[PDB]
Amino acid sequence: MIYSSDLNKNLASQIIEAGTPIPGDDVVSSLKACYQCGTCTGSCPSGRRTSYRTRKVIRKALLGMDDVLDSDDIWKCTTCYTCYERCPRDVKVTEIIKTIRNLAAQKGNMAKAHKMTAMYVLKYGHAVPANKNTAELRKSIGLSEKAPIAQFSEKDLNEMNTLIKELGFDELIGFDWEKGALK
Amino acid sequence: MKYAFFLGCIMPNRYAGVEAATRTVMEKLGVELVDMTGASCCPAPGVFGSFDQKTWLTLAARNLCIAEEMGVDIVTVCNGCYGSLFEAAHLLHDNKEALNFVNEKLDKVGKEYKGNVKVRHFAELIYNDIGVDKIAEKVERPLNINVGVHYGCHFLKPTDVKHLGSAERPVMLDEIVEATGAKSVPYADKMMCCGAGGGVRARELELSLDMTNEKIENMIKAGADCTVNVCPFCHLQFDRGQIEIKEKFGKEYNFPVLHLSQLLGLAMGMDPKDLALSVHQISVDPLLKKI
Amino acid sequence: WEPKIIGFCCNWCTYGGADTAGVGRMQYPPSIRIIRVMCSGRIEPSLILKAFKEGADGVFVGGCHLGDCHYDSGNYKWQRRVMMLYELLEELGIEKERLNHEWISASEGEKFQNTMKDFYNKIEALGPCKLKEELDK
Amino acid sequence: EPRIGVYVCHCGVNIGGTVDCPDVTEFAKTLKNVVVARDYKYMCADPGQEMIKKDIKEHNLNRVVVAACSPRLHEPTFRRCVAEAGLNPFLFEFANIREHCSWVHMHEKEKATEKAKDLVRMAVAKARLLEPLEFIKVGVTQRALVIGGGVAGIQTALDLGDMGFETILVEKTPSVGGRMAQLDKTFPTNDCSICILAPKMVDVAKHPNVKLYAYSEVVDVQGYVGNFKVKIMKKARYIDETKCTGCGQCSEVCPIDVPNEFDMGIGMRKAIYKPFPQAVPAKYTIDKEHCIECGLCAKVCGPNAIDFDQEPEIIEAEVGTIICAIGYDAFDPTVREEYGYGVYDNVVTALELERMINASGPTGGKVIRLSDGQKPKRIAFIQCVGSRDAKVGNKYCSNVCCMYAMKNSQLIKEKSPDTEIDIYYMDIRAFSKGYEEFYERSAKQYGIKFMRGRPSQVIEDPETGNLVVRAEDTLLGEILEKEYDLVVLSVGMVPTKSADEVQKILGISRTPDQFFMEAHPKLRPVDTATDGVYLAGACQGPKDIPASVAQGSAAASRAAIPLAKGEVEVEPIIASVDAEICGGCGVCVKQCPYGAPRLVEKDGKVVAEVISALCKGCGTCPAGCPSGALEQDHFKTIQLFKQIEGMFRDT
Amino acid sequence: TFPTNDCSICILAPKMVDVAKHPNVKLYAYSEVVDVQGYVGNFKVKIMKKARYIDETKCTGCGQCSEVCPIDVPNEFDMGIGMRKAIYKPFPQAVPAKYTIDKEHCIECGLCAKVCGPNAIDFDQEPEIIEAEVGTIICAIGYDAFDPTVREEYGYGVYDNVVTALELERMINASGPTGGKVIRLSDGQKPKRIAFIQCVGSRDAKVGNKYCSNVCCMYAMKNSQLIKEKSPDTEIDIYYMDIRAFSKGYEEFYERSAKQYGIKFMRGRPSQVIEDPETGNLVVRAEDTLLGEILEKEYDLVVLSVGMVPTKSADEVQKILGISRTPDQFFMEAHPKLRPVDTATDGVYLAGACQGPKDIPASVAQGSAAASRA
Amino acid sequence: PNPEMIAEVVKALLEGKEPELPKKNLCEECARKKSEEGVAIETIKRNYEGNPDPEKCLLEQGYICLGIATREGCGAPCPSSGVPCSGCSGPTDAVVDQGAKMISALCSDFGIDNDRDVDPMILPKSIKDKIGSFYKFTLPSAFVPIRL
Ligand SMILES: Cc1cc2nc3c(=O)[nH]c(=O)nc-3n(C[C@H](O)[C@H](O)[C@H](O)COP(=O)(O)OP(=O)(O)OC[C@H]3O[C@@H](n4cnc5c(N)ncnc54)[C@H](O)[C@@H]3O)c2cc1C
Ligand SMILES: Cc1cc2nc3c(=O)[nH]c(=O)nc-3n(C[C@H](O)[C@H](O)[C@H](O)COP(=O)(O)OP(=O)(O)OC[C@H]3O[C@@H](n4cnc5c(N)ncnc54)[C@H](O)[C@@H]3O)c2cc1C
Ligand code: SF4
Ligand code: SF4
Ligand code: SF4
Ligand code: SF4
Ligand code: SF4
Ligand code: SF4
Ligand code: SF4
Ligand code: SF4
Ligand code: SF4
Ligand code: SF4
Ligand code: SF4
Ligand code: SF4
Ligand code: SF4
Ligand SMILES: O=S(=O)(O)CCS
Ligand code: FES
Repeated sequence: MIYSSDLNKNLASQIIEAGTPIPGDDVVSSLKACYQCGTCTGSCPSGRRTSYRTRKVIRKALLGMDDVLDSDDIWKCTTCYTCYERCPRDVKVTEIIKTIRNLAAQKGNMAKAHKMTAMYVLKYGHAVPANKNTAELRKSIGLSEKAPIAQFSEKDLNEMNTLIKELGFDELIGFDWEKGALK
Repeated sequence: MKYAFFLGCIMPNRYAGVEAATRTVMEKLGVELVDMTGASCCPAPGVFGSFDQKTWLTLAARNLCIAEEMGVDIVTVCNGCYGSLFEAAHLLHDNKEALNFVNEKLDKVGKEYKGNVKVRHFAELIYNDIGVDKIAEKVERPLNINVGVHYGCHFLKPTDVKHLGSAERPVMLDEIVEATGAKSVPYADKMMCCGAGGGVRARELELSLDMTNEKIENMIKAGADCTVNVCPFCHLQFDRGQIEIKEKFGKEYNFPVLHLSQLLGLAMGMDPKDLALSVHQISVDPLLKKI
Repeated sequence: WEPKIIGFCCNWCTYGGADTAGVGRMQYPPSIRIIRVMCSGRIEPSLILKAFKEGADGVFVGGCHLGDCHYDSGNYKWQRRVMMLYELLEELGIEKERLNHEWISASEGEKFQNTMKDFYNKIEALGPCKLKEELDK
Repeated sequence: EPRIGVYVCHCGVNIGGTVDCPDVTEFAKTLKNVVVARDYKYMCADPGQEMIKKDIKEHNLNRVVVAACSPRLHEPTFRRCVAEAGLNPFLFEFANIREHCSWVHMHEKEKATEKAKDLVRMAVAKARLLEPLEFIKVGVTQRALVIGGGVAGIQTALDLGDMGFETILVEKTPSVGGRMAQLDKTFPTNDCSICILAPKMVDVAKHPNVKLYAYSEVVDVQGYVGNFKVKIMKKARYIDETKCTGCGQCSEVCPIDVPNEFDMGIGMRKAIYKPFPQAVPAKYTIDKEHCIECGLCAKVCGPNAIDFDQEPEIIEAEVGTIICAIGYDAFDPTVREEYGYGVYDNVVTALELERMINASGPTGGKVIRLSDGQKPKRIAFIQCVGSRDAKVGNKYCSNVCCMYAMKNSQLIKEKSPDTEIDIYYMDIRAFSKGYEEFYERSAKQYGIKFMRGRPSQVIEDPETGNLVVRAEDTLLGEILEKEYDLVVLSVGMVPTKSADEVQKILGISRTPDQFFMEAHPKLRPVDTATDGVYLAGACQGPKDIPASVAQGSAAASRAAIPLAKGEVEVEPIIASVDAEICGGCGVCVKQCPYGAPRLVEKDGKVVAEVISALCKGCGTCPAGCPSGALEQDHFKTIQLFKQIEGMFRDT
Repeated sequence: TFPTNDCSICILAPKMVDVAKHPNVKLYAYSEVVDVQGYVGNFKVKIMKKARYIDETKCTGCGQCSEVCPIDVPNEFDMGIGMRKAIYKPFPQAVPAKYTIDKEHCIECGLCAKVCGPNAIDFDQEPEIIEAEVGTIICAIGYDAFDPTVREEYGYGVYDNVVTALELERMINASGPTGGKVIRLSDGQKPKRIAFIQCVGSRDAKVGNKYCSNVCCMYAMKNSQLIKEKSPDTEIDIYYMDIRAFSKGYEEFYERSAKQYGIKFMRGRPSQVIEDPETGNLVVRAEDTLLGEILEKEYDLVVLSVGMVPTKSADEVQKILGISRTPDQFFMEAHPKLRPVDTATDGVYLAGACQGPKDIPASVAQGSAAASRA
Repeated sequence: PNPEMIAEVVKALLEGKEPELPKKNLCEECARKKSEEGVAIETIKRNYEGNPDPEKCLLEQGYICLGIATREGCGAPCPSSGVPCSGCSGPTDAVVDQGAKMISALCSDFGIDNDRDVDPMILPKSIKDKIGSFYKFTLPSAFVPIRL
């Protein structure tokens, strides 16, 4: 039983506004053109091994089911862009899902491993930072012990911290600058 | 041909051999890979694009500026980084509202994007600019083995912004690997995802491994001796994932995993010690016995 | 400030494309004011130059696609005229960009819509054309 | 001095809702020469039209300006209105404030109003310099030309013929009947297609008032309504039609095997052939591209019909009206790669299936797999292939695909009740009389299954040749992966290959769907903006047979009007040379594609002179003329100059 | 009128204006064919010119008489939403632009007789019978809307805010009794949430109509676009089974309705409508088949997209002309594929919705087609 | 103005009559032979490029001759002497801007015998100085009479 009181009439608009200006109004507003044909669900490789149905995400969005933001289903999309490529209504499906995830993240629906990966780029400027074995491995091959990346360049590392703070990404992931850990 | 080489994360810090393979392979093809100093994470669209699109583009633009200040275009050996930097480039050039917001942020660090950088994938660069004929000319050790080609998803898709031909039936990598003497065996669902993408490997591991298990099964049934990819993320999924599948699902394939540059390295008479095949989670020795 | 753009459209194609966008409710900026003509072959440098004297910040000319002129070849004559005109404007200190000519069919309302958005923006960026002011001096 | 009347329309809320009409009407009064200005909800309506007529008399107006919809729609309407009031139709001017303003600036009302005001001023500015012109009364040649020998065209030709008008029917291929002839049965009656079309094809071939040119093409058309001079090319069959009997002995001995176009490639025909057994004219044709000239066919030909030294004759004809009925083609699905058309052997288009199901087909009515010739036990129908799809540029519904899929599923069931037929769809569109009932019957009586889901792709088993269909059962919220022996793509309708040639020859436009554009969807559905040229059938848009037939009759009615009157009014917006200003530079002469301006001697000096019959009023030579002697009535340079001024200031 | 969204008057009014002053067309408005005799080419018809009680030649069509008249009669044209007077004109753009008196409601007080300038009012007017000889007859008596009172679960007739789409048309029309304002009949308020119910009286065996009315899908989306243009904030949901946008530009309109105007579509045939007797709002019970879950949404207005049924007088015309009916009760054409506007009865032709449920483009083509044939 | 024309105008005013100027364009007085089929231009040549034919029309030979956009009266001495008219007399009563019209004409006939396939970029690239080729004596009277 789904009553009006359970639905959010602005959910669709909220997704569009979250998608403006990145990736853009015209891109995200494409969800409004979906005619629930199911080409996205049949194309989905994740749907072949889970309860995830790409078409229902768009449906829930258009109907106003906020629970979609709390669903684990949206995080099962690998972003292979196969649905995006085949949709006959030009729905920027993959892009819409990412934007939906942006709203989910703002609601506090983020995995720890994900927040950890985000923290390593904030702290060491990289998703997979170099370890003690990296230095030995790079040397043994015939490459610079330390690669010319932002990890070993404070200037670049600080530039990211400035941008992050301004963007509010630190607040989003719930990062405490003094402790250097998440909340 | 002069291009700023974007390393990324997985290749330089984990599978370093892929870098050493690329550097020497691109050097033999006549491409100057200039150092793109201070380059950070693309960032990974899987996590950042899903966490904050603004943060993904702002950071991606920052890395684009590095090559702009140098006055050169970017080249990479990763689909993830290619997709991220390519999409960032397209969007900043097309959408002015995104370019304004990004530059307003970049002003705080003394940077400004002008829309002059072009992002290229080393595979399409090799196919369109250099030519497949040049690959064959440098084959010192002709590799005669069957290969399970893995195009990935972020290389050709989205096709509307990439413009690298069809994504359903591509022949870009097939012609490149066959120039070394190998055979691109066609397997079921050749264009399906490895499962790692979109942050799935981290948040939903079991799910990603299920997708990889299928790909491996299809490749071995097609008669493949190894799997060649153009993405360190795919590489990790196909290599490290086999260990996870054996420890979890129970299936053991001992299927060798290689990157296109690493494969091209062996073809151009490179030393297997310099290709860092020992650090691989799955032994590459079985394949070395066939070549 | 809002640009003052003038358009000259052929009845059989661009005028019809401008109508199709109206029927389709294809929204676009309110700067342009279209003048109907039977053929783009009617357009000539005097009309475009006259419009700039009058105060046009931008001038748009729409005709049939090359090979589809309802009058067979009027667009080829216009095409030859507009190329000289672009350079004449440069010599007169008027930016090439202030003048824009496109081939839009009676069904191409979506193109017309976009052409209008893109043209307004170009003119908006360039700012007002300061000819009329300099002559009234 | 000009006494202009300005009338701002609201078109209900279409204009009023965005453009503050009362305010434009107040502004209109401030402009020079405007002695009256009103605003009415519907100007084209009775009270609107009488308002203008009453005011022209009561205020002695010599000009009128209507600020409303596009003139491409109601220019004639108002011209007729003001003509009845005594005012010349060319002293009337139209301001486009709806499509060109209100309908495109809905969220910018203040600017929309200001823009409407400019357009009224602009129009008013031109109107001041307008001159009274006399409509050219031209005779109508009592003859009609129909292009395309399909069900649509045969209908038009037969109705005009029955009405007593000489008519010419031109058909590209060697036989009339068109696509219909390729169908086996026709929904919703499941009537044998050919069986009901044949008598019409037979009637039109022996009609006293209809001249038929089969295996012929209209290569050049010149003129205007009532005075069209057409040139038809009677293609060389390389066989004497008067001597041929259509026995078909020649084909049994021909060694060359050419793929049958009628059979969509599924069948093989000979160099010498007949499209289908019920073909009209019942004559044969030799395809010179593949004929080796061995002379084996001549040996078995009794009446000496063959002639390899044949010249394709050109016939000149004068007609009054032309009706276009070229029809349509099927969508090539090779682009939708996931479906595998062109790669997988057992993935066929529905038009191919029609030819397979047809008794007179290359398989003798047998639905067989092209991989092994076996009968498929499980068949999948995929809907909307090449339709309702932006990725292939076709954002339209092909109208019949739903209905023909179910129809062909019923036929497979009649022939083989045990067959499993699944139809993958989005919306079953059975909108006409008996269609829904046909849909109900398909599921209830024939046991045809329907899956609501647009397939994501098709994957062939390279071992058996069978096809797996991947899709989502949206009514279950689960993903299906069913196996089939044959996959039928319900390909949509796209314009025929030659449409681009015809469009250029006739000079007609195309709609966003690429089909031919009607004058107005509801005001004039078979007419075109180009007077004298009409449309009929699928070339106008994707439709079924009943609809095409109605259009053929409708078009004949419309085309019968000028022919019945015998006289029509043509616009006098033509070019003329001022003999006092022209010095005979010769610039104008070659600009005209119709050769209207010619140099002549007058009063001892050389001067250009336009031949009024040859000018179609384009406006290229007056524009090209450097002496200003050449001017186009109603589009004179001074009138356009005043119009440019009108945007910026009053004059 | 879809798909162009032109005004109906735009296309209609000029054709009305033209036919009223055509030299070859004699028009008998407010009249009926009472008897037809003969055969093809030799038909002897009798037309009854009804008494308007107003001289046609003398009437100017000003309408001063209407404001002075005391009796207020419901307007048939407005479908019972608006009221008219004993002396009247169906709509402002009506043709002929003349007035008519209804003696069943007129009390014959004689008040409007003093305000009538030209002495048009003639109470002793006899309805004249005109004899005429014709060769061919074309039937275009059109259609009527389905009375949904039978589908009890929807509550038409019981609930105040459950209207037919034809009533909505009169409500939305600028020249309507509400002045283009979509309002609730319970309190006159503007509905913030509207629900459109499709296939009402169509594709339904329980009401004997196993056919598609053809235009229901299209007009629902159309009127939803109009409500949005007038009031963008409004929530409009369309409960459907199959969106049937099949002709030229139709699907594009469907795409545009969702993409541009934000009209929502629920694939599910509603089970019933239940009014809240407290607020007057209506709850729509249905299943979202694309989700496999049951919905119970609240609305301020419920629009029934009523189908097409033959007009009341069709039985009289059937007998007079001697023509047959199809299973859907509309007039039967000669052949469903080759003679679509002809009848088995030579000389008698059909045109428009009386032949079957269709749109204006189709009805206009049939009119031309029938004229060709006739 | 030629002497005789100056006398005619003054003479008319002295008599009380209204002076009337010639209305035709220069080609009329011009003695150069015109093609009956009309004018057709293949390539635009500069006044130094080549040795012109003394009989054929200079415009048809590829030289920018303003006689076509210039009022008659002078007797066309320039083409009679072997050089194109530079439009010293200005336009006719029906032409406001001489240069604009001269261009319109020049573009229209350029490559007319190959009208559909002639390159439209040949003409602007050929003429390096457009203003000085068409507005030699009338720039101030033009719609755009200055360079901004
Ligand atoms: C697979 C399939 C199944 C269908 N099934 C049905 C059905 O069951 N029932 C139904 O009602 N409808 C059906 N249709 C639709 C039906 O085919 C059309 O409604 C019908 O063909 C329209 O008639 P037409 O004459 O206008 O077009 P066409 O049949 O295509 O005929 C046009 C004619 O013009 C000729 N022509 C083409 N170019 C030129 C030229 N340049 N000059 C001169 N002549 C030219 C052609 O050769 C052809 O003879 C089906 C369509 C398809 C694709
Ligand atoms: C709510 C609604 C919305 C619609 N929207 C659209 C749309 O947006 N676009 C579109 O194209 N179509 C639309 N339609 C369809 C449209 O109404 C019909 O296509 C069209 O009105 C049919 O015209 P007709 O002449 O065939 O029938 P009608 O319009 O009904 O005309 C029948 C005429 O015959 C007269 N008549 C009846 N009986 C007799 C008799 N015994 N003697 C003399 N005269 C008689 C009647 O008074 C009437 O004037 C809509 C329909 C409805 C109900
Ligand atoms: S494909 Fe595009 S349209 Fe069909 S469902 Fe997935 S989203 Fe809506
Ligand atoms: S993208 Fe996300 S959704 Fe679209 S297919 Fe790949 S996974 Fe399924
Ligand atoms: S050609 Fe000679 S043989 Fe072939 S059919 Fe006509 S007659 Fe029989
Ligand atoms: S000639 Fe020889 S080849 Fe050409 S057709 Fe008659 S038989 Fe077949
Ligand atoms: S008709 Fe049925 S199938 Fe053919 S397009 Fe419209 S919907 Fe898709
Ligand atoms: S072009 Fe103008 S001038 Fe040269 S001739 Fe033709 S008309 Fe007389
Ligand atoms: S106007 Fe167009 S048509 Fe009339 S003459 Fe000059 S060029 Fe030939
Ligand atoms: S048609 Fe032109 S005039 Fe008749 S109403 Fe609609 S807008 Fe006003
Ligand atoms: S008043 Fe007399 S005239 Fe004026 S309308 Fe009512 S009736 Fe016709
Ligand atoms: S008399 Fe009959 S009509 Fe005249 S007013 Fe009293 S009621 Fe209305
Ligand atoms: S049209 Fe759409 S709504 Fe009306 S009946 Fe046919 S299906 Fe039901
Ligand atoms: S030369 Fe110049 S002037 Fe003499 S005729 Fe040829 S063009 Fe006219
Ligand atoms: S230049 Fe002055 S003089 Fe020489 S021709 Fe042209 S006009 Fe006559
Ligand atoms: O999308 S992810 O950045 O997580 C993987 C790279 S293809
Ligand atoms: S009619 Fe449009 S360019 Fe000639």
